[PDB]
Amino acid sequence: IQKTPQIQVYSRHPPENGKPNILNCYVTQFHPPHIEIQMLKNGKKIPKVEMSDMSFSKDWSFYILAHTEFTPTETDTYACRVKHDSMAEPKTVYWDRDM
Amino acid sequence: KAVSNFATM
Amino acid sequence: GPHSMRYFETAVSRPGLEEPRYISVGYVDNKEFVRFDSDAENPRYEPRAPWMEQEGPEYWERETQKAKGQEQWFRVSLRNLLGYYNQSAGGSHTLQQMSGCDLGSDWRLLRGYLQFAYEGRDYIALNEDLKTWTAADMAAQITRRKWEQSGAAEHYKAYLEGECVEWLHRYLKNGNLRTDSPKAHVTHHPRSEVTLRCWALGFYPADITLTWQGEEMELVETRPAGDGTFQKWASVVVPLGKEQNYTCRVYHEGLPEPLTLRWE
Repeated sequence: IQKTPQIQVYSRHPPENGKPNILNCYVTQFHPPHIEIQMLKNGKKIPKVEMSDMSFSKDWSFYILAHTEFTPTETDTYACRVKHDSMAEPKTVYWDRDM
Repeated sequence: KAVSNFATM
Repeated sequence: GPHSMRYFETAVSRPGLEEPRYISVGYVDNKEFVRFDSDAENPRYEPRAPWMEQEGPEYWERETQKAKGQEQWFRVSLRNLLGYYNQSAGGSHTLQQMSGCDLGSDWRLLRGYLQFAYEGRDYIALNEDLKTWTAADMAAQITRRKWEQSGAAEHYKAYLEGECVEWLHRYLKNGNLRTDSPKAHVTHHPRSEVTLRCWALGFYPADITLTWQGEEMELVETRPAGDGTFQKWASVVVPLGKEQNYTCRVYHEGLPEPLTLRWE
């Protein structure tokens, strides 16, 4: 039976506008292991997203880290969108630079 | 050193 | 310090796929060191850390054949389970295994592990005595009886006490451990009241505690930075002007003693 993905979206390094960084989408605690993860800039899919190999935890739930190069700006908005069989609609988490 | 299982389930 | 080895194995079947996909990941001291994936072009165990490149071609050949044997074992087990649960054709199914050993600081066996899950739920496990099996499900009793009658446990015990320990000793010698302490800072976020958010960055391993205080709050789960290190924060909403009454404490195994910090 289905376990719903938990999602965090956050940068590798402390964000500074104008300075290249890496944006992460960390998705954990899900079952089954089949999942679609997309990372968005202003609502549109970012094309070159790197995906860790899938792994599972000692409670048998699966986890995965998606990431992409990006440069934060004052005005652009970043997010991660996840589709998984445990959810009728996709779940979107927005990047908040202070979290 | 990978484990090699015995009887099948 | 204590040490461990684990193999985490997964087989997944899907309505279309002729054969299940099988993936095996080996860990030493909770760090990935080998990987096998049946979807690879020519599936083989591959090193996942630089120190494993020391192993010659016969090591990789043997391990690859072990994995191909596991792939067969999982395929047959998945078929048997479908029958035990009266599951029809046309579904997706998952079979998982964790196995390995914990050593104490003296490098002697502390505990062996051998557990299985079907559909992400506990199916059958070898007890700590390495002699008897715990199986909750009525369907799992079929397997428990089969493995009791074949004497499977004695063989897994021999692996756990012999091979697991011996090869972990060899890997610890070739891999010769280290940790990265957390660098902490407090951020300030004025609202209605100000949010003080205590950050811990650049640490390894992932286990860490953050507390706010005299007396003992929002937080996030510890998360990978993507570079081998981890991040965590904890926050409190605090009266404007009175932010110096609050102190954040960071507990990590890499610290000589807990860090104490405040908004500065």
